[PDB]
Amino acid sequence: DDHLSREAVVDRVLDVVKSFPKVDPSKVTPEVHFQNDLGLDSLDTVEIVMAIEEEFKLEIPDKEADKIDSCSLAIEYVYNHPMS
Amino acid sequence: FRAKVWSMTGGPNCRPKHWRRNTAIAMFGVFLVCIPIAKLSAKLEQRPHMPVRPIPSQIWCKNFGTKDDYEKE
Amino acid sequence: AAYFARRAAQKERVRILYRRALKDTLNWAVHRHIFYRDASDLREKFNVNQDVEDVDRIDKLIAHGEAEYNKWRHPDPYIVPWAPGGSKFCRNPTPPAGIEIVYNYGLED
Amino acid sequence: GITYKGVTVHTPKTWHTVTGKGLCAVMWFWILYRAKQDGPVVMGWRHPWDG
Amino acid sequence: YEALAWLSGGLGFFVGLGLLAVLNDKASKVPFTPRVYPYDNLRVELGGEP
Amino acid sequence: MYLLIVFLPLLGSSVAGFFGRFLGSEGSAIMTTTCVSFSSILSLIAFYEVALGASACYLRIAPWISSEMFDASWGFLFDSLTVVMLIVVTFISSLVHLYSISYMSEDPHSPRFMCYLSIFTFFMLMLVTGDNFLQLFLGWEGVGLASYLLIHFWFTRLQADKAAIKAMLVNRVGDFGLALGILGCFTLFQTVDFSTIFACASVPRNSWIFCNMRLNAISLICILLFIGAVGKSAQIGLHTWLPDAMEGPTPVSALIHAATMVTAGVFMIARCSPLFEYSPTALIVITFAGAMTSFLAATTGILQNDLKRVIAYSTCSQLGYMIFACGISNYSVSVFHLMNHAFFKALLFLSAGSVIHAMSDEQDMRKMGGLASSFPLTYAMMLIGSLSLIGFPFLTGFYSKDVILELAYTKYTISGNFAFWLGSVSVLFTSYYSFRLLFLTFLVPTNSFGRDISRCHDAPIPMAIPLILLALGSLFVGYLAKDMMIGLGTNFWANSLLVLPKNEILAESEFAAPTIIKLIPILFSTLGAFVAYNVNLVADQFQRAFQTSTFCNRLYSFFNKRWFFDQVLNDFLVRSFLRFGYEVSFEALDKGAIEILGPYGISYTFRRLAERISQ
Amino acid sequence: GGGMETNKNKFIEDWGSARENLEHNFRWTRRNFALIGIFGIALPIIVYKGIVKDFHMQDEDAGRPHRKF
Amino acid sequence: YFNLSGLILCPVLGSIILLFIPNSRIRLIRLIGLCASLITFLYSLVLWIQFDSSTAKFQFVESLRWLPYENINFYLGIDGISLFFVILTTFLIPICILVGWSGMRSYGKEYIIAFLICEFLMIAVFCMLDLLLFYVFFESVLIPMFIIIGVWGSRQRKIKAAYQFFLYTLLGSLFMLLAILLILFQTGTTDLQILLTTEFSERRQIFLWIAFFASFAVKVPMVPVHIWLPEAHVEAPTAGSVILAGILLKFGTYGFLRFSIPMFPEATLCFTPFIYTLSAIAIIYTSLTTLRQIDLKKIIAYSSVAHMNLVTIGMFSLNIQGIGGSILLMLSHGLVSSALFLCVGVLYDRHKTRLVRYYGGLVSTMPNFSTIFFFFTLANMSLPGTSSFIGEFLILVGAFQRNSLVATLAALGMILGAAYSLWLYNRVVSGNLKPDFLHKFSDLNGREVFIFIPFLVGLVWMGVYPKVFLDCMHTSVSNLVQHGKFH
Ligand SMILES: CCCCCCCCCCCCCCCCCC(=O)O[C@@H](COC(=O)CCCCCCCCCCCCCCC)COP(=O)(O)OCC[N+](C)(C)C
Ligand SMILES: CCCCCCCCCCCC(=O)SCCNC(=O)CCNC(=O)[C@H](O)C(C)(C)COP(=O)(O)O
Repeated sequence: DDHLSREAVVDRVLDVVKSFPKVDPSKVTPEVHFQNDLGLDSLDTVEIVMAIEEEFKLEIPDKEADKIDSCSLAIEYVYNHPMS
Repeated sequence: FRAKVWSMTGGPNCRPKHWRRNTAIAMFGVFLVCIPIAKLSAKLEQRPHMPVRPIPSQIWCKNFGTKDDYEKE
Repeated sequence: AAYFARRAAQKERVRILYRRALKDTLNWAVHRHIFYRDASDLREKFNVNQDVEDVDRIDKLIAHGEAEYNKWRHPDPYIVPWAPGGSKFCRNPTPPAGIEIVYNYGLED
Repeated sequence: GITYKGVTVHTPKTWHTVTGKGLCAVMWFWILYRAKQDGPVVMGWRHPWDG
Repeated sequence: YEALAWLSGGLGFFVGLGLLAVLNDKASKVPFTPRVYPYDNLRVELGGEP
Repeated sequence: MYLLIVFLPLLGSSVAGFFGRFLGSEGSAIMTTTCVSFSSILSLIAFYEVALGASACYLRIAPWISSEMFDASWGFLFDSLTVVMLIVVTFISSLVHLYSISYMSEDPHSPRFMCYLSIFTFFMLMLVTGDNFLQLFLGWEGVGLASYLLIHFWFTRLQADKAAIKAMLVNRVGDFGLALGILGCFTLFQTVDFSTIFACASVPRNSWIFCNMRLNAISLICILLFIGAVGKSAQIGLHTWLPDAMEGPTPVSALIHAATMVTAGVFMIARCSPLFEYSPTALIVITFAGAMTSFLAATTGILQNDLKRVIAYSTCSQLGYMIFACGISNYSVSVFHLMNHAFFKALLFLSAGSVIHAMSDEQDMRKMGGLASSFPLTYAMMLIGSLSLIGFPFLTGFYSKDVILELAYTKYTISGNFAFWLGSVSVLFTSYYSFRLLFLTFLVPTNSFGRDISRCHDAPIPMAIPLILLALGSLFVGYLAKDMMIGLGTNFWANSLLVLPKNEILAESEFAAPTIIKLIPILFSTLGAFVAYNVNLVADQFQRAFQTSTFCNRLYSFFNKRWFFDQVLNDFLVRSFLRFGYEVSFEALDKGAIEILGPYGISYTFRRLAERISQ
Repeated sequence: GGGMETNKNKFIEDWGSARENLEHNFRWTRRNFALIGIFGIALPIIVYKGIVKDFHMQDEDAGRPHRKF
Repeated sequence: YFNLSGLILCPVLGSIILLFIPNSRIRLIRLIGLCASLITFLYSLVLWIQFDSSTAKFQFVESLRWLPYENINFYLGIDGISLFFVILTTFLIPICILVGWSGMRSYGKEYIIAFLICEFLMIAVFCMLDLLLFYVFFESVLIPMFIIIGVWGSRQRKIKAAYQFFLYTLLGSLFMLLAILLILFQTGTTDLQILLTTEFSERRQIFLWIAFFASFAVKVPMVPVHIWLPEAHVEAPTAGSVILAGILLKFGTYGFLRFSIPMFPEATLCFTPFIYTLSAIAIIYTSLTTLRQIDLKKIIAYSSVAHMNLVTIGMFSLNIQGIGGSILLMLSHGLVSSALFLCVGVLYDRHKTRLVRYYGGLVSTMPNFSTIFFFFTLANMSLPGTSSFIGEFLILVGAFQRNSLVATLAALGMILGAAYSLWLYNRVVSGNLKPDFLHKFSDLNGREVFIFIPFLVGLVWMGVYPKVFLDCMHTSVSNLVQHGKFH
C-alpha cells in the first residue's frame, strides 16, 4: 500500500525496453516511441506490454491496450492505475 | 459517509477507546446470565444409566440411577 | 484505394490476436520452460506471411486465424483477481463519491 | 533474506523454520515407529496377536 | 445443445460400468459361507416371540 | 452443564451482534472465540464422562409442538455417537475462530464474521444434539442459512450473491426429501422422536399409495431421507453448489466446506442407523450414488487450477466415500473417516488460506510457481495433511481409506463390487491431483510476479497454533482411534449405532484379506505420484499442452466445465422455469387470458350493450 | 442534490408501466391457444385425475368401495 | 364482566368523538384515535385471560333482536378460533395508525374514521354466529376499503384498481346471499347452533357448497379468481394496504372453517379433490408468476397468495392437526405479510419508486432496516424457529396423512418460496450501491423501529413456543373435525 511515485517507476518501466535486444540499449529514452525512433517491428508492440504486465500486476483493457505506442503512455498509465 | 450510518453491529473499523472496559463488562455479562442456565439445568439431565466410573457431575446432579423402572411413568 | 482505414484495422487485429494468443499460450503452458518455445513458435507463425498487400488475401487469412485460435481456449483463462472477472472483483470497493444521509426525518411540526 | 533484482525475499522467522523441522521430524520418525511395532500387522507375513 | 450429447456419454459410462459389475457375478464368488448365529439366528434377541 | 455446551455460542453471537459497536474489532474476536473455546472444553468434558464413562445423557426442556400425539420437544440426545461429533464440531470451530482473527484483522467487517460463525456453531450443535426429526430439522435448515450468510459475507461481490442464491435453492431442493421424510416416518409411527422409533422400527412391513404407484413404506422413507442428505452432502443429484461455494472468505470455508456441514448428510444416516438397515433397497441406491459422486469428484478435481476449487472436489470425493460407507451398513468406517476428514482437510484448508492471504491474495496454479523454501512451517503442515489425504501407510488417513476399501471389496452385493471398483480407480485420481497440487506449487520455478514475492510475510503466530494443533491431531488420532472404535465389537457405542446381524461383515474384512487387494491402493498412490511427477516436473514438453485437431480440446472442456452440469441443468430446468413463469403463467393463465373478465375484458363489452338501449 | 426521490429515468418508466398492462398483447395468437390448452386445461385435469386415482387406490387397499366423488 | 359488547362499542365511541373534532386540532385527533385503538387492543387481550378453553359451546354471547318474531337476531360469541383473529385484528389497527402517523396533516381526520370503522367492522365479523348477519358484516367492509384505496391511493391509476376489488367481491357476495336465502327458507332460521343440527339433502348439499365457494374462493386467492389482489393491492396506501393482506384476506379462508366445513360435512368430502387440484396448482403457478416481477409490492402480494393457497390445502384436509396448523399459519401470515408490506412501504415513503431496479446496496446504509427486512424475509422464507414453519409443517402433515400426492405439490411451494423472496432480498438491500438514483436516504427513526418490535416479539413467541395458541383451541378444532359422523 506504498503507492510508489514517479521516482521508482521511471527505472522499472524503462528497464523493460532496455532489456529488449532488438532496440539498442544506448539511446533508450523515457519519452520515445519504438515505431520510428527506436526501430522496432510492428509485431513486438504488445510483447513489451506483456513483459511490463509481468512486472506490475495490471492488465489494461484490450480496447486501448495497443493504443500505447510510446514509452511515455505506458508509464503515465501505470502510475495512473492505482492497483499497479 | 460511514460515520453517518449507525451500523448497530459496529461500523467497519469501529474501535472504541475503552473497548477493553466494554469487553470486561460483556464477558462479565455472559457469566452472570450463564449461571441461571446452569442452575435451571440442574433440575434436568435425566440419565438412568450409572457410569462404570465416577464422573465429576454428582455434586450438582441427582437424576442418575433413580429412574430405573418404566412402569410408573 | 490509398485508404489506410482498412489496413489500420488489419494492424489492429494483428496486435489484438497476437496478445490473445500470447495470453492463451501462457495459460496452456502452466510451466514456463515450455512457454518460451511455445511463444517463439507463435511469434514465428505470425511472421510466416508478413508481406500481405492485397485486400483479397487478408479477409480469408484473418478468418482462418480467428477460427484456429478459437478452437483452443483454455476454458479457465487467467484473470487478475481484482480485474473484471477475478476472484476478488468488488472485494471492498471504494464507497460512492457523493451521498448524504439526513438525520431528522419523520418528525412533525 | 538478501535482496536481488526483483526477488527481495524475506527470510522466514526463527520459529517458522525450526518448529516446522522439529515437528515434521516427529512424523518422519512416527512412520517408521508404526512400521516396526504395528508394521508386521498388514504385510501378509507374521500376523501378530498370537500368530 | 451439444453439451447434452456429452451428458449422455458421461452418465452412460457410470451405468455402463455398473452393468459390467453384473456380468461378473461376484455374489457367487464368495470364498466363505453365510454367517450363522445360535438360537435360530438370534431369534429371541431380534424380535419374534420369547 | 449440558445446556452450556449449546447455548454459550448462541449467547456470544447474540451479544456480539447486538453490541458490535460497544466492542471493537478485537473485543468480539477475543470474546466469541473465548466462549467457543469454553464450549469446546465443555464438549471435551462431556466426551470424557460419556464416551469412556459409558452413560448417555438425556433431557427435555419444553414442548415445542404440543399438538395431539405429535409431541415435539426441545430435548437433546447427548449420546455416545453425538458426543464424538460434539468434539469434532467444537474443536474445529474454536480453531477456526482462532484462525480468523489473524485473517480478519484487515477485513473491515470483523465482528459480523465471528457473529455468523457462532450462529453456525450454535445451529449445528442444536442439530447434532437433537433427538426429534423436526427439532433436528431446525438445525438442518440453520446450517444452510449460516452457509448462505457466510458465503454472502461480501454483499458487494456479485459472484458471491449468485453463488449464495443458487446454493440456497439447490440445498432446499436437496433437503426437500428429508423434509418429506419427517412426515413420511410420522404417518407409520404417529410420532417423530428417535427413541420411540428405534425401539420398534422393524415392525412395519406394509405398503403405501404414492403419486404414481404403490411402493414400499420403510424403503420410501429411507429413500426420501437419503435425497434430503444429498442436498447437504453434494451427491450426484445436486452438487452444483459446493464447487462454486468458495467465493467468500477463507476461514469460514475451512469450517463449512470441508469440516462440519460435510458431516450433516452422513450424520443423517449415522443417527438414524436402525432405519436404513431395515430398508435394503435404499442402501443399494445409496451405495450407487455415493460411489458415483466420489468418482465424479475425484476425476473432476484434476483439471482445475485453483487452490480452493480442486480441494472442494476432494471433499466431495470423501463425501462419496463416506456415503458408500453408510450405504453398506458399515457405519463404523463412515464416522471414523468423518473424524479423520475433519482434521486432515480442515488443516489443508487453513494451510491454503495461509499461503493465499500471505501472497497478495492469489489462489491459482497456472500463475503461482514455487516458494517452498521461503517458509517451511505451513508447507510442512500441508505436506502432513496431504500425506494423510492420500493415506500413506501407517498414517491417520490410511486407517480409514484402507479399511473402507477392504469393506467395499468384501461385500459381494451388486453394489459392493461396482463401488469397490469405482473407489479403487478413484484412489488413483485422488493421489494424482493431490500430488499435482503438491507439485504445481512450491516445487516449480516461480511463475508469479516480481512485486508479490518482495511483499512476503509468513503466517502470524495466532493463526499458526490451530495448524499446530491440527497437525498434532491428524498424526496420532488415527492410531489412537483405530482400536477403540473399530475393533470388532467395541462396547462404547451401545444403542448409538446398531448393526443388524445379517449384514455384519467386519471380521472377514480383516482375516479373509487376500493381501493382494488390501495393499493395492498404495500401489495406485505411488503410480499416481510417478505420473504426476513425470508430467508436471520433467516430461511436460508434450504431456502438458495438447494442440491437436479435435476431441482433445473438448476433453479439456468436458472436465473443466464439470460435465456441463452447470450448463445443461441451468438451461433445461431454471432457464425454462423462468421463461415459462413469464410466458405461460403470466400470459395464458391470469394476465391476458382470464383478464378478459377484468379491465378491457368486460368494460368495453358494456360500452356497446348499454349504449344501444336509450334509443 | 437535495431530492430524496428517484430520478425516474424515462427508459425505465415504460419498462415498468408496460408489463403492468398486457391485455392488449395477449388477446388472440396461435401460441396462446397452445399454451392455454396445454397448461390451464391439460395440467389441472391430469393432476385431478392423479389425485382421484390415488384416493381410489387408497380405498382399494383398505377394501372399502371407492366413492363416486 | 368484560363482555363482547364493549369491544365493539369502544371503536364506535372513538369514531363518534373524532367526527365532531375540528380539522385544525391535528394534535388531538391522532392522540385520541391511537388511544381508542390501544384501549380496544387491551380489551381484546383481556378476553384471552378469561377465555376458559374447556367448553365445546360458545363463549360470551350477546343477543339483540333483529326481526319482530326473533326469527334471526344479532348473536355474538367466539368458540376457539375467532378469538385469535379478534386479537390480531385489534392489534394490527394501532400499527396502521402508527405507520401513517407522520403524514396525518394531509390525511386529516377522515383517515382515522375509515380505519376505526373497519376496525369494529372486522371485530363484528369474526364473533358473529348468526349466518346472515355474518354476511352483512362480511360485505360491510367493502366501503372502508373502497374509500381507503381510492381517496388515499398512491398513484392516479387507483380508479381501476378499486373497481375490480369491489365488483369481484359483490358477485360472490350475492351468490352466497342466494344460498343464505335457500337455507333460511328451508330451515327457518340462520342461528349457527341450530343450523348445524339440520339434516340436509345430498343434492342440496353440493349446490349450497358451490354457492358458498363462489365467494369464499375470491377472498382466498384461487386459480380462476386472483387478479384483483395484486392490481388492487399494489395501489393502496401502506397503512391501508397492510390490512388487505392482514384481515381482509382472512375472511373467506376463515369463513370456510365456520360456515363450510361443519355446515356441509358430506359435500366437502365429495369436493375434496377439486380443492386439492386448485390449490396445488395455485401454489405452483402463482409462485412462478412471482419470479418475473419488478414491482416491490406485487411480489409480497403474490407470496401472500401462495401462502393462502397453501393454507387452503391444510384446512380442507380434515385433521385435528391440519386445522390447527391452518390457524397457526394464518396468524403467522397475518404477522409476516403485514411486516413485509410495512418494510416495503417505508422505502416508498422516502423515495417513491416501487421498483427493484432502482433499489440496490441498502446494506451499506440503513443497516437496521436491512436486519429487519432480512428477519421478515426469513420468516417468509419458511425457516424453522419462526412462527410460519410451525404453520406449514402441520399443513403438510395433515395433507400427507390423507393424500400423498397433494403433500408433494404443497411442499413444492416452500421449495419455490426460496426463489423469489431471497432473490428480492439480495436484489434490494444487498446489491451494488448506485448513487445515480438513490442520491440520499435516511434510516428508520423511532417510529418504524418500534412498529416492528411487537411483530418481532410475536413472531419469535409463536415460533419457538406455539403451545399457548394450540392449547387455547384444541377443544374447538376437535369439535369441528368430528361433526355429522359418529366414528
Ligand atoms: C432460522 C431463523 C432463526 C432466527 C433468525 C435470526 C438468526 C440470525 C439472522 C440475522 C443474522 C444477521 C443478518 C443481518 C443482516 C446481514 C446484512 C446486514 O444488514 O448487516 C447489518 C446488520 O449486522 C448484523 O449482522 C446484526 C446481526 C444481529 C442479529 C443477532 C441475533 C442473532 C441471534 C438470534 C437468534 C435467536 C436466538 C434464539 C431466541 C430464542 C450491518 O452490518 P455491518 O457490519 O455494519 O455492515 C454494513 C455496512 N455499513 C457498515 C457500511 C453499514
Ligand atoms: C492456442 C492459440 C494460438 C493461436 C494460434 C493460431 C493463430 C492464427 C494462426 C493462423 C493465422 C496466422 O498465421 S496470423 C498472421 C497474421 N499476419 C499478418 O496479417 C501480417 C500483416 N502484415 C502487415 O500488415 C504489414 O506487412 C506490416 C504492417 C509491415 C506488418 O506489421 P504488423 O503485421 O505487425 O501489423
